[PDB]
Amino acid sequence: PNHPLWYTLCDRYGLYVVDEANIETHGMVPMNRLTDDPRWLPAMSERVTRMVQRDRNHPSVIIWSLGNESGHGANHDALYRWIKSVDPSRPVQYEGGGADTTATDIICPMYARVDEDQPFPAVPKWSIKKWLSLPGETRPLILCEYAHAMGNSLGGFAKYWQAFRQYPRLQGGFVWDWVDQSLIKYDENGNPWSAYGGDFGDTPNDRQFCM
Amino acid sequence: PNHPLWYTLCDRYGLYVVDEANIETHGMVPMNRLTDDPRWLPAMSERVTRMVQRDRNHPSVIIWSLGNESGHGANHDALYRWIKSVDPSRPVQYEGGGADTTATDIICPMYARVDEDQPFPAVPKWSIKKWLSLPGETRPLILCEYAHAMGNSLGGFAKYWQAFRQYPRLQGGFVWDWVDQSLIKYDENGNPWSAYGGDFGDTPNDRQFCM
Ligand code: NA
Ligand code: NA
Ligand code: NA
Ligand code: NA
Repeated sequence: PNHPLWYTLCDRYGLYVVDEANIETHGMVPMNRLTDDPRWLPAMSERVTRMVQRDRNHPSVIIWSLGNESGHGANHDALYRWIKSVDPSRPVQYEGGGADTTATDIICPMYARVDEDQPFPAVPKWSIKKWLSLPGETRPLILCEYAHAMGNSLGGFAKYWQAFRQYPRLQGGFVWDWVDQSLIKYDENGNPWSAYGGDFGDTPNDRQFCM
Repeated sequence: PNHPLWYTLCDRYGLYVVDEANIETHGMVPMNRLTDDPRWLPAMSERVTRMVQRDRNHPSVIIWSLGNESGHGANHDALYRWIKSVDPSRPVQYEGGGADTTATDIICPMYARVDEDQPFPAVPKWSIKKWLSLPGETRPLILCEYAHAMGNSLGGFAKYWQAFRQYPRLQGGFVWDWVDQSLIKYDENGNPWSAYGGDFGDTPNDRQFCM
């Protein structure tokens, strides 16, 4: 959840918002170790419920998200249902555990390609065009992350947009991402420079992957 | 319906068969003028019912077809239901009137392209990958005719097969067609040559479009 003013500005300027619970457990092995554990249900529930109680009157919020990269666990299913129960006015999405689980109203993969399948075990990233028409699948598809804009990038961006316009159920996506997470440091002359991972003696670190 | 020996041979050698009613009214304007007319229902029903009564014990016959190029009329809907009622063992298909009407269990277009839409009014030929995922659509797609093999042709055949293999619900199709409809004529010396439309004094005629 963002600083409270963000939503007011999105209401007044006009931007659709996905409001997202502060739950990410990416570093667990496997990813759902905590989110499938009922002992962590209370902590997770507060991060979802208190978000909804705070932000439910903002028109700019159109979709609730259960968080990010925390696999898929039974706690997600419980909290998916909690939101559906308390606020039927908004769809609920969540990408973890393969992007099309029972905890999401929207097929919302990250970096699924336009034409190319990536058949990873358990959590494949199907071509988005193919994903829509998998046996029994009916949901809309909106990428929670796509077109990774790291440095000299966005090659193939036009390919996504051509597909979005051709396929009714391909309803777009959210580019990753808006702004480089660089921080300002100062050299011996006092001149500013843009710093990334490692530049603060932080270790281990993932270098420029924050930009 | 074919010569009776054909089904026996397909049973024994092993070929899946679509058994098709002798109903085509292509030249009508519009194409469904007779097939939407209750006065033509009796003549139409016999072409369907007597086919079913004849061929229903052949294992090779796996799909019934209501005919070809006769638009979509209420008579198709009635006859579709008649088959479903008398023989639940086989799907019923029919391409007329847009290839995805209420008279077909299978989306069965002719000459729908792999990637390229052909948005004709009333009867569009969607990209086959797109067609599958149109809002609410769930059926399998098998082209009743594709890859028109007229003369020096079958360009882009590999594109179909790549798509058939990638998409579960794209289940193939039937090439148009097997054999040139050329006829033998003899020159002054009695030497045989291959004849087509118009070569018999027949007029009007459509020339080589039979090959
Ligand atoms: Na779209
Ligand atoms: Na990053
Ligand atoms: Na297939
Ligand atoms: Na022809």
